Parts: sequence; C-alpha cells; structure tokens
Amino acid sequence: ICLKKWPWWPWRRCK
Repeated sequence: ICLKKWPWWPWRRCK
C-alpha cells in the first residue's frame, strides 16, 4: 500500500 498515514508527513508521492 502507499503511505497515507501521519497527517504531518514530509515526503509522500501517492495517488
């Protein structure tokens, strides 16, 4: 699954 947790995450690159 993709990173979709932690409302304060620096990186991402999901959907």
